[PDB]
Amino acid sequence: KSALSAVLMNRFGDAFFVLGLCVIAYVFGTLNYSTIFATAYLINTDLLVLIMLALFIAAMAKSAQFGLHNWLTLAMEGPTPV
Amino acid sequence: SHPVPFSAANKKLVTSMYRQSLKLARNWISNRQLFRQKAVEIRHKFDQNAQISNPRLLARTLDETRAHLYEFRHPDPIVPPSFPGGTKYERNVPPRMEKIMQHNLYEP
Amino acid sequence: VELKPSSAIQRGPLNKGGWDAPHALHNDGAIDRYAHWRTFYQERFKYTRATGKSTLIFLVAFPALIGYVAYQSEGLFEFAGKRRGESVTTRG
Amino acid sequence: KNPYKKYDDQQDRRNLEEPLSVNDDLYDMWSPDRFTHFKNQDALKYFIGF
Amino acid sequence: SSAHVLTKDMIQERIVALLESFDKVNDAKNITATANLTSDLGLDSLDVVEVVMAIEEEFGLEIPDHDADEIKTVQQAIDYVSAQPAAV
Amino acid sequence: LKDYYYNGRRILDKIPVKDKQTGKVTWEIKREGAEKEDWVNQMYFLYAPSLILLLIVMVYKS
Ligand SMILES: CCCCCCCCCCCCCCCCCC(=O)OC[C@H](COP(=O)(O)OCCN)OC(=O)CCCCCCCCCCCCCCCCC
Ligand SMILES: CCCCCCCCCCCCO[C@H]1O[C@H](CO)[C@@H](O[C@H]2O[C@@H](CO)[C@H](O)[C@H](O)[C@@H]2O)[C@H](O)[C@H]1O
Repeated sequence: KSALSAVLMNRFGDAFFVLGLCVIAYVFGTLNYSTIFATAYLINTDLLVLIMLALFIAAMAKSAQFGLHNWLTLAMEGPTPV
Repeated sequence: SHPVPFSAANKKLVTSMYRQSLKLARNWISNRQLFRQKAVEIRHKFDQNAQISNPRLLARTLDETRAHLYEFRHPDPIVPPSFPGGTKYERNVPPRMEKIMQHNLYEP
Repeated sequence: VELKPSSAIQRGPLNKGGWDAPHALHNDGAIDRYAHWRTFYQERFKYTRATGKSTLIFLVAFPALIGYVAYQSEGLFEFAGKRRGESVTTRG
Repeated sequence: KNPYKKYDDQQDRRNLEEPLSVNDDLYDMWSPDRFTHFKNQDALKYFIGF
Repeated sequence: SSAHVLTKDMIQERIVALLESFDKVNDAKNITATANLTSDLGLDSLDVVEVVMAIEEEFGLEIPDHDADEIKTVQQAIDYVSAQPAAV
Repeated sequence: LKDYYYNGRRILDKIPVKDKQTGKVTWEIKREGAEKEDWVNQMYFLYAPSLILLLIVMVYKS
């Protein structure tokens, strides 16, 4: 059950991550770091806000901040080295 | 109701309440000295009211114990690892040794 | 004449001929009933004040809200390559 | 349910011919965990108050 | 690593020691496998509870009521602790 | 013969193997080979190679 909780918080973040990927590719037309970072100083802040909010929500899931730290303590049900 | 003061059912009951109170002390308290102090105080609180004969006051006292035990519940009780609420319960279950029943006449 | 089937027809039992395999399931009798019920719920479903709540929610309100969202936001956003100060909308 | 009792299916804590509720998928062990310490309303009070 | 195993004699040695350290016992040299708790050793109906709680902490167990109230003998407790693979 | 062979193969859990020299076959336990299914010669030699041909062709049409 802890495994299911961990992987379903993962997808609760990954969904927004794909939303960010879809937005990055609508805006910049690409996904690679070089182009996106050579241009990001020209594109509307509302668009970067939408992008970074989604990527951050994914990072909130994996990095287990207060909203989605549920899985982390449950993930101790495995072996210690894990 | 009729909770008789000198019968086996009340004995089972009060023994369970005493076990529960001791485990609650052991879970709440960290140090050992204070655990023994609280244990002795509880045994005193029990022996003080082992003598009652009226069923009414007896049952009122049992209700007060129920409320007290509900009021000092512990959310993360100490339990052994290899027993149900523990970290090592059904870790490596020896699989039941069973023989291959067959389902089809041509396939393994 | 007594009207009965022809005696030239020689009849016999139906042997599908499967090899009767051993019992690899232990039927439980209550799980099966729970499944029969959850499977044929449709033939007993009745309209009441909760069924009606769920039905009208999921078949009136949410579809209507999603459609209002769509038919407002139809040709609105268009923000491929947009830049600072430029509007992302095509309308007001 | 008491874990120390001997059930046929010790993991799910179910006996063989035990009747099932219509919403048993919510009330088995694979279902989400219940918490018995705080009643959920006071829990919501405490979470949002913090 | 943890190369350790339990034995009926060892469980008996630990249980009698646990009972020899108990002040509310009648007196020593009544304690044996055939010792009763309420009759021989002379214990209340709560000292039996304290003794069972003590056997739990000693051998690392969790003995419920329906298995505890039936312990009215030391050999019974020995056979019980021998009937838990995790008896430490 | 099909029915007898297979009912015995399941029940006894043996196959009948006549060894080289003695003209007397009996049920035996050896099953590590010498048994093939009727669907292998078709698939592994007509389907799979055609799938591999399909892969090669998709790659070199790309
Ligand atoms: C009401 C309609 C909803 C429609 C939209 C969908 C909304 C989100 C999805 C919720 C829908 C219900 C999901 C039900 C799945 C339950 C599956 C299941 O049975 O597994 C239970 C599992 C928890 O397992 P558990 O029993 O707790 O075991 C722990 C003991 N070791 O369960 C889990 O692990 C949970 C998996 C889901 C995790 C979702 C976490 C959401 C938390 C959001 C917090 C707010 C964060 C801010 C987000 C920003 C948004 C702008
Ligand atoms: C829970 C079950 C109960 C709820 C069931 C809900 C089902 C929907 C029923 C309500 C239908 C109302 O439908 C309503 O829409 C049409 C247009 O769409 C309205 O009619 C309108 O049509 C437009 C053309 O689209 C005309 O140019 C005109 O402007 C008019 O105002 C009517 O005022 C009415 O027919």
